[PDB]
Amino acid sequence: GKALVIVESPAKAKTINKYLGSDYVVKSSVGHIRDLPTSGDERGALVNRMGVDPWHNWEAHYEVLPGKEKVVSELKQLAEKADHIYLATDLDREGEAIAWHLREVIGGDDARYSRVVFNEITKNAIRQAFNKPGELNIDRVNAQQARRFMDRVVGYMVSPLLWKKIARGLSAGRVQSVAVRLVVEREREIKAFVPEEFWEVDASTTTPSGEALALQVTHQNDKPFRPVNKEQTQAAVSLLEKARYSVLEREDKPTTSKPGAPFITSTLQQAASTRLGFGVKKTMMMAQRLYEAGYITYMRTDSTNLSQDAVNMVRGYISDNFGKKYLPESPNQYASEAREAIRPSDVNVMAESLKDMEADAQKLYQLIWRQFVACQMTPAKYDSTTLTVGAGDFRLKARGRILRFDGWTKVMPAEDRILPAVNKGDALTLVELTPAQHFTKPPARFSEASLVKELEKRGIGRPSTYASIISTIQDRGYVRVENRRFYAEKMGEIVTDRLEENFRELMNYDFTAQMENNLDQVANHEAEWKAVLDHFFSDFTQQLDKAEKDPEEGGMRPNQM
DNA sequence: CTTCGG
Ligand SMILES: Cc1cn([C@H]2C[C@H](O)[C@@H](COP(=O)(O)O)O2)c(=O)[nH]c1=O
Repeated sequence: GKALVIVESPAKAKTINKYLGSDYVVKSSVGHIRDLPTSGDERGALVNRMGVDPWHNWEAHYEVLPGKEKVVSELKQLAEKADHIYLATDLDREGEAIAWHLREVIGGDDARYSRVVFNEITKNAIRQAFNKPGELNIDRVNAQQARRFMDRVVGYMVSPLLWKKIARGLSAGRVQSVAVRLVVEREREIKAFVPEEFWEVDASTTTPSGEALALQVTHQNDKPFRPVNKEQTQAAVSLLEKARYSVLEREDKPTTSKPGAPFITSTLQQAASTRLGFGVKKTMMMAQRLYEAGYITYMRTDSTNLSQDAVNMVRGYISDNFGKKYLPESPNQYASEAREAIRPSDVNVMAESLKDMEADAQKLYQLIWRQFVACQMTPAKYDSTTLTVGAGDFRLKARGRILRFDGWTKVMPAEDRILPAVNKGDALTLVELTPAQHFTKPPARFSEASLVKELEKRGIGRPSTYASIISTIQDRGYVRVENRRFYAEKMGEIVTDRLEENFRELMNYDFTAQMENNLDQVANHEAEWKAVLDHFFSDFTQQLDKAEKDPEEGGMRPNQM
């Protein structure tokens, strides 16, 4: 009697079947099978639409997804002819919930099911995973459901208020709204910024040997040099033109540069954006394909941990392919659960050898591979130099450095300012002085890169949710991406102001981050899901009830006049 | 009309 192994996608089914013997039949569910209604007397109508009942202790009406009836039948029919069912969904909470939905729709004794967990699809990982199969974790499922229901309530109860008060078709979302707020705030900072004039002066000189030495003026009378207009710069240039220049100090020190940690979801998104020009969506879609194909570890992670076997494999690669000088004494540890960073499943698999992956996916694999190999290599070593020069009442500086050992940079694609030899007390001959006018700059616009970064920093959102927050926002008319930077739209500003005014708690960054903590508490049996939802709902209805009132009574302002 | 996840 064979066993039934169920996964989310045909691609994952294919890969996992490579490592499962004849006693297993693998089948995919082709994505989610059940969720809240697709949605296509007033309270009753609302509950019907939501698919959840906040007033009746969160009773839910899960419905099989449009067009999934046939796979459910295929699955039930296959479930019959099996002696055990292994739920092999992805390792995160959403994956736990999908496994749960499968178990619920298929039915049977819970003892007929096992939940297997792995962070990559390789022979050895599948072996370990099936050698020690666990049970469905209901706390993690409930944490998912809690998130799901909260999101649903906000969306379906706040949005209709927006239709009445501002405009039809608008949306609000527990997360989407807070993300928009960040962009709107940045927009207003930029619009309010008043740039200030400041000047710099550089000096080109020659050493006693005749070599060029470029210096920057740093101090005048022992105070930082920063003239604010042309008059002041010219007065300074006048003095600098006549001064005698000499080297006050030469400071030589060895410096190093360290490789970064291996990627996690947020840093991968950032590096793929800045280095490859890939949008967050593209990146996550390709990462998922690489993972389901068995080439990298799971792509939703916030851990920088590396298994002992993974570290062994990469140190072996470094020793064989770069040499002893590139291998640290002991492995580099980057951590702080059984989770791991985003890394190649097999270090001897090169991006060029990837089967059935487009060029851009190979480029992402390369990005991941290089980061993983580099993170276990030695630091690059430099000989840095700082020269301090005196000229009458002025102080000037020049900094340089020469690479002495490439270390981890050897694995990066194949250039430092070098300073001439001079000794303390040497006279320098002035050749030219170049003043330059500059102005202060407003805060930088959010890039798709910096935004993810900001959400992480504030504890808002998670690896499973940093994804495609940046699509509707744009569809929706709230913010738009232009020339690789975000711009708030007026409707974004209009909605944000209204939400901040009447849904202060919901829009508050710290409260939003706290909710992620609350959900983790549920996942870890430190809180109960319906109680957590009860508290959320009590606070939410307080805001909503008030928001619905006339503005004269403190309700949300209409979008008009 | 709408949520987050796809
Ligand atoms: C979809 C989903 C996944 N995850 C991911 C991150 C972790 O790898 C894992 C959660 O582990 P945990 O349930 O023990 O906290 O699932 C969340 O934390 N929250 C979610 O809502």
